[PDB]
Amino acid sequence: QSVLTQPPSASGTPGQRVTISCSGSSSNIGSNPVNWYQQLPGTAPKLLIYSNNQRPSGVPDRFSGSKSGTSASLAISGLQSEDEADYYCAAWDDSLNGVLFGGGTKLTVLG
Amino acid sequence: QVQVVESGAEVKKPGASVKVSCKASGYAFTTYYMHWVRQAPGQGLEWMGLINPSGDSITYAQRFQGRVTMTKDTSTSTVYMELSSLRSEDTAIYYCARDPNVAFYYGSGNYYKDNAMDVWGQGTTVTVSS
Amino acid sequence: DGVGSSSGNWHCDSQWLGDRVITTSTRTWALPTYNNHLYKQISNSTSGGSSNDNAYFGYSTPWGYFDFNRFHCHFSPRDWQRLINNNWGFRPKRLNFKLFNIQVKEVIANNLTSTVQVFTDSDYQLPYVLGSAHEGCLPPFPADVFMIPQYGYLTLNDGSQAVGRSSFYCLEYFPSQMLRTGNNFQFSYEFENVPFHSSYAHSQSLDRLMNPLIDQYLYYLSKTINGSGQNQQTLKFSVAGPSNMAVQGRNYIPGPSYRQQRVSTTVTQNNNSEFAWPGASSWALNGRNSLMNPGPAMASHKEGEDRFFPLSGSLIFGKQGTGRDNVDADKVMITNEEEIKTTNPVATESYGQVATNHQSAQAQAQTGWVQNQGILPGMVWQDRDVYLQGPIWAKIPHTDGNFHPSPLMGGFGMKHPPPQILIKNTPVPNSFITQYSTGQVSVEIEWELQKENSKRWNPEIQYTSNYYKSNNVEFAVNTEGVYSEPRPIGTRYLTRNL
Amino acid sequence: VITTSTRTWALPTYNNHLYKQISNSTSGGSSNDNAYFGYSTPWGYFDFNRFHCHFSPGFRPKRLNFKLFNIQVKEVIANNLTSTVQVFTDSDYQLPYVLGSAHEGCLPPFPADVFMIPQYGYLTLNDGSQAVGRSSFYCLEYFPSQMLRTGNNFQFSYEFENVPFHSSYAHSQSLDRLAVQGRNYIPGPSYRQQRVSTTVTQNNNSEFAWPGASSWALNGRNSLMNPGPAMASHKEGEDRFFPLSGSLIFGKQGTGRDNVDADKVMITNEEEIKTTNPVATESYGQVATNHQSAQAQAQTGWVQNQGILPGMVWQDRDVYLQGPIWAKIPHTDGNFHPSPLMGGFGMKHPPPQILIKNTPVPADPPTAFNKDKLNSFITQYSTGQVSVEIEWELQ
Amino acid sequence: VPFHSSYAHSQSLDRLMNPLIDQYLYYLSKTINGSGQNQQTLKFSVAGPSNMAVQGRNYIPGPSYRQQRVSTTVTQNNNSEFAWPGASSWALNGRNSLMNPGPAMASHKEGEDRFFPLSGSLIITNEEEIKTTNPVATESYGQVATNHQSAQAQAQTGWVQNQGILPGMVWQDRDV
Repeated sequence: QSVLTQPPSASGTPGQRVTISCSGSSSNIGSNPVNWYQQLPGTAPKLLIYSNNQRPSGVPDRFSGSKSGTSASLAISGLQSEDEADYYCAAWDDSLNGVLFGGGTKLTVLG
Repeated sequence: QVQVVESGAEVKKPGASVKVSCKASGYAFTTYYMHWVRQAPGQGLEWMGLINPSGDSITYAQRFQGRVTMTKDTSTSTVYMELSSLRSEDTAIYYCARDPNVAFYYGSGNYYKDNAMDVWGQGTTVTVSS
Repeated sequence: DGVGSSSGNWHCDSQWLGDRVITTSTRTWALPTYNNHLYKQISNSTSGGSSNDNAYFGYSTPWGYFDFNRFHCHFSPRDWQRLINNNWGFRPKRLNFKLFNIQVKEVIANNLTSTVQVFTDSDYQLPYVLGSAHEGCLPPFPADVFMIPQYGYLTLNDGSQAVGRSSFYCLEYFPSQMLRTGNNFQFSYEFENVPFHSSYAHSQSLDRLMNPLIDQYLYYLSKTINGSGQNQQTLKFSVAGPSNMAVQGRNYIPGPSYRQQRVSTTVTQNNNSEFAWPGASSWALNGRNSLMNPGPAMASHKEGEDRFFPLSGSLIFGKQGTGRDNVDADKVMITNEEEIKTTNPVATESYGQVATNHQSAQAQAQTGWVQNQGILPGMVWQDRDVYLQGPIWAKIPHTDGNFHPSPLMGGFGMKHPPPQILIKNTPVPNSFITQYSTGQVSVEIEWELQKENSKRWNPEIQYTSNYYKSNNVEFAVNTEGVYSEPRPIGTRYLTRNL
Repeated sequence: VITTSTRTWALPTYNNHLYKQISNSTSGGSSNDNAYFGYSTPWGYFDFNRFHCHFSPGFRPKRLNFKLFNIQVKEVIANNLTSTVQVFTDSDYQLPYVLGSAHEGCLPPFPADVFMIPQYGYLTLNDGSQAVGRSSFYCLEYFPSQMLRTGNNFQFSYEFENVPFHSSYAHSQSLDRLAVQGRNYIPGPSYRQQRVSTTVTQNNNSEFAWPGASSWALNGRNSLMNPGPAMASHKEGEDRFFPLSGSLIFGKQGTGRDNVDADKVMITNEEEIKTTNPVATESYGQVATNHQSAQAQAQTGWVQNQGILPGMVWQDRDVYLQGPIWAKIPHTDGNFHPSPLMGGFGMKHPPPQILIKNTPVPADPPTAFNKDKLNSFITQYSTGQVSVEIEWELQ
Repeated sequence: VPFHSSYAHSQSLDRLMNPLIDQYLYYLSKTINGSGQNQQTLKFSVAGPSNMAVQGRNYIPGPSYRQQRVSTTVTQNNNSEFAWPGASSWALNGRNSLMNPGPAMASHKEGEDRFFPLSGSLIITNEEEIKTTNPVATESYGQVATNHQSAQAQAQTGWVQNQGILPGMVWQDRDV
């Protein structure tokens, strides 16, 4: 009964801000840290944000992460063509007693 | 540099058992957690199991309990994943991910370990077909 | 009384009466013979004495001793919850100790005429080892039988040699009560008056105490120059107000600090070198360096950073079944002092800055960092929290003077703490009959409570067990009969105004 | 001494009878040092905490007596004789205590002035413009209070807890004259301040007000050290230097809020305490940093900040006519020499806060029921008289 | 007034433990697995009889203000005039006063009886009895961390030359 849900798609033009959000149960997003993964086609996922807002070394400042209540959002600013990839929000889920991934959000640049 | 060399692609019939090996080199094998996550060809990521830095404690996703086995070999620095009684839906890519968060945080409220995996293996394509 | 009659009953419960709690614990113990009935000199040289900092000299004694000095001895996890959620403070009042149901064995058969010696040191003439957080407590879980720890002490050393000023103690020189299978033993102790431990977290920070709507009537220097150019020096004074709160005048300042190096739980953020000992903060005594552990009470980490912990600044317990040497991070439990960040400086940050020079027309202003800051008038601080797994009391050393005697590992500092309770098997004959004893121990402590009158409208934070399903129950036995404590539980949940 | 002061006040409606969340983001977001989270209340409060309230142009307070009378409720202008004003004291100290922050809004020093009662607010824990789960919210209506129409009055008395006498004497002797002689006692602690000259040509031609300031860090936020440990403002003979954040600076009457000149303010100086206290801009002294030997000279270093040592003696900061009287000692496990650093008498149970608001009187409601709270009120304010009497014991 | 303390301590502050028994507390023993790039780990050990320097302690030694060390053997001293220039002092109203005798501290480390604090003692009496609870007058009080370590930056420490009162300090006064 605990789910992670994100919009299947998003869109924006280079330089605009794009926010990607997912909705989670009390057991997962509410009580556990949320991490974000970005996956380009034909390549393994790359960690973007960890521990809700923390950003790993070698990761651009434009990406930003926030957690509010049971909902987690990822913000991308100063958007570029390279940024376009599938985005997954993940969190440990207590009821499941394992890691749970969102369905993924495919971002589409315009041009 | 840190590397996670994923095993070779394979082709299996239903009922067969497939073992995927993950060979790590360039860092301390014992120190980190290792996650297994499968991705169907057109579908999002799905977490399968977890093995702790010591190899003693292992957690599985509920879907996979009893048909999956994970083992860690300190000698050759290799983690293995065992999937049994294969099905058509099993066909996916199997990623091996390293987890740099060693300890639990015990703040007010429920405790938690951050499960963010920085290093990912190239992946292995396992097809279940006749 | 006799052989076939019990000298005591089993008392374990808690009684919650108004402003006080009465904890009662009974356990079963087993006492062997130590040192083959002998008093033996020990020194690092007996272990080889690698380092000067580890050098010691002392004596092992055949005696054992009882240690109830950890909180999980006296409180069940439910009782600890019932305490920390409902109370702003607590402190021990009275102590009642009993020893009964003696059984002495030979190797197995009963020995009816053997005795067991027991006494307490209530004039505090022996070296007091109960404040050092040693193992050997009563088990947290009442169905566990425990072995009694051997008593031993240290004295003045030079290398592994003694000095003329070193003392030797024979515990045989103490009068004691000798017990057979029908005798029992008891005494009562009165805790000397200590302040209530503060079982709460502040809902304000020392720097935010102001009325946010109103200006101060004090002025601060806003501008030292008019603008870009030459000879633009000026003195301009803005008044401190809501918009800039950093410059307002304040009556009180945060407490002392001795900086810790920070280690990150994500291991790839740490430096690739060994700095555990080398990067440690420490103090020196007669040439021997001692790690500063846990040290003065300071916040473990800044807000939002949960992965950093002070190197020696935290108390770290072990999970059930964890090994002795070089275990993994997951195996242990690292507690944090994040509640006290409102009034205490972060352990891994400098206290602040100080002017290092005189400015002039020819010289720019220079400020240095304060790595350690001792007590200043106007400081206010919080003591380190106490844990269910942690110590209760310590012995204040007997010295000319001390400051804020509260012990640094947590708990109630006392000049006359609960006395040490010594016990051994009386020898039955350099050729002795192999022998051991067993029996029961009951300890009873009256605790005083401090209830909260708080006017807070919104609901508090409480300690609560997880709702979700799991293979085992937290703070319970597993399928193999092993009791375990899944996490450390601090005392600070309810809030007070600063 | 015993003083008595009576004033005339006016109490408006604050926040339209409403509690509001406030944060730096409601003020525009500021920076991290200035980040805050809290609430503004419809209530007002009385502050007599400054000396010039009780005095015209050793000692310590003893007793306190307070009255509130001659209440006149105005509507907006006519009299409303049926309207009540609510008032209570916080005698369990259950609300956040804002009276020790040296805010404006005191009883004026001149008895004929008629003043406006300041609005009550408080701050709580913050991670930013946001709140944490440990942040507390207080509804002052959830406190019992007396309700007063135009003929009712309010009084209570208070007893100052025992505090030491304030020293209002200048020492004739200095600690060193009681150079190489053995001395039983040493000067008090220091935390160094930067030295600023009132002659502007002497000061460095750069901005160094914040960057060159002494500070202390708490939870990653930097606060200025102000006024700080009590120290002498300057050496003997140099009267143009003053610590950058070391002393209390009062404005002259009519001085503007922002960027005023040095002639618009009054800088206090502590030079009387220079007998027992180190100079604020001077170092405490020197210490040896090494071991001398045949191969190594003796080395020394300057002690910029020094904590309490056994054998230290120090004078507190002087109280001024415009200065504060008391402050509340924060409730903590520990403190040392709690006397407040801006001067005055530190107290665990200071004079209690006195909270006052006008009871809201709704306008004409609709003739069909609606479950919303009422947002329409009569414009209303109150006025009256206040008397405060303090018994001062002298030494 | 309190009684003067005639007696000396038969125990030192850092030795108050039971030598036979482990603690239930852990310390950070090992930060690197060893001999390679990206060898980073957290390993924790029990503190106990074999390693007594790392154990958790309830109390710490008293305050220190360091005196320059002088040897009663003249050939060990530097060939310079350091009576005044190398002296520890406190400043009052722009006047420099020597710190004499100063805070009560141990005259010298056990085994070295030829060294004395330059202005530390009463003149030559030694304080050696108080070295159980007090720091040595000619030594630093200890070390503190001066930086945040990271993958780039090594850990750095620095010597504490003067240390004021801290909660949990105990000390002895000077002997009459």
